[PDB]
Amino acid sequence: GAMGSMERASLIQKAKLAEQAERYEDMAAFMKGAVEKGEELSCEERNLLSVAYKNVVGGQRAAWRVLSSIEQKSNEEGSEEKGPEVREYREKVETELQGVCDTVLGLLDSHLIKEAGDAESRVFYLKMKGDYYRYLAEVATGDDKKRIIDSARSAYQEAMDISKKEMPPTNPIRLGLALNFSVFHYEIANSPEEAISLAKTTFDEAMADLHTLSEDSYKDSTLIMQLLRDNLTLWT
Amino acid sequence: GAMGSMERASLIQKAKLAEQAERYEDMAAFMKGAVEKGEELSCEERNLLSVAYKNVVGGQRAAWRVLSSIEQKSNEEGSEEKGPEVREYREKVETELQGVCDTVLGLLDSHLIKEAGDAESRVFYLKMKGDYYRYLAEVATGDDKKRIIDSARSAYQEAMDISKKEMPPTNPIRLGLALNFSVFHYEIANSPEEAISLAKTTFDEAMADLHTLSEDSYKDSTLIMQLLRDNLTLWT
Repeated sequence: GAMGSMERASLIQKAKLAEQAERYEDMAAFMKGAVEKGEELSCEERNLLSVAYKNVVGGQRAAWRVLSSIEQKSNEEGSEEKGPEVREYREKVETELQGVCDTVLGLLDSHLIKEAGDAESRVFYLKMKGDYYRYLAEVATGDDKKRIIDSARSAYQEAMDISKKEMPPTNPIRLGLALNFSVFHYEIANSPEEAISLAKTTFDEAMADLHTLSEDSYKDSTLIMQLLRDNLTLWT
Repeated sequence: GAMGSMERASLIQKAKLAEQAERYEDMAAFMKGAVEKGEELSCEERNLLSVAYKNVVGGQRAAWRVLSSIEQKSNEEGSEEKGPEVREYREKVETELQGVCDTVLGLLDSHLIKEAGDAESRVFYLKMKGDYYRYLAEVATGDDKKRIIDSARSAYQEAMDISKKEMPPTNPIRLGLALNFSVFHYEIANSPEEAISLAKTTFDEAMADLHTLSEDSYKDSTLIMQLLRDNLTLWT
């Protein structure tokens, strides 16, 4: 790996610089190098890893949606034949997106998840596993689409089971997991009622636990609760 | 070149798709491939080339400025020694920026400028040559900084000489050239009075020619005139 000669601490320092410079591909490469040093990641380091790849894949997803929309309009009755270029370029972006997802899933499998014993780390990584399988599902169309969907579901479900046993209902990781699993239900699994039920129950159980929190924790939790509420407003 | 097997028309089509998807690195690679087919570029194609590279280098410049600011704060009295990482990463971004500038300058030299005979194409490419030498000057610190600055100045000056002979004072290419040369004077050449004089004269001569224009051309010209006015307001 091109980061193999750089100190772990230097990779983390440069990931933070890359974030400040909005250089998310660099940020992700630095964090991949840091993971590949083989040591577990601190909470701060896990968040750097997630921010970097979420930004990279987010740009790819947005581009893929633009191109997929153009491609779909091209196959509508009365559209002129423009040749293979739209499909080819959509496929190019798709393959790059899949490659990033495979890279993240590879880091999680080798060996972040298996060494993660604390609830906060294990839930974080299993949520990430669900997210990156979800991104693969968004572009899947062939035989394996059902298996990709089931992989996302299984990762999210294991994360949910741990989070419900080991974390309070206001914990921001637990809340973000529930948010993303509800989006999985709505957008991927064709289960809008499950999505709505999960978002509602998560919101209500968090609301009931806010009284236990400091001002700063209250701010953190209510921010994510508002995202649950925003989705409920859109979906109902 | 990786684009050598793709049809010219397909490269242009994909450049337009990449623009819609905000995939500017892809856009630039497609347009580089199109240039390397060896045919002259139409007005639309020249603008695709410029948009692509301006976006790529613009992101690099913004990142370089963030990192350079952090590096300068690190060398201020009482700042802790953080090691070589800030300098290293600033240098990495700088080298990538220089590489993009060298790529654009290489396309202009081989062989866009020498085949450009019409004023609109020749001025466009010489303005680009000035711009990319200007971006190199922004990061230059060694022996060649004076020579880089003079290369930018010479390209802009040749473009100005042609534009004044061959184009009306409201022509948007002429206006954008004057805008950028005035920025060169202010930011690069330590000549704020020259910058102000150029922006003022350009604005006033365009104003006097607006009466000759259609509604659509008037909109195009006045948009750039407002940019000249914005700089004058900042500089005076």
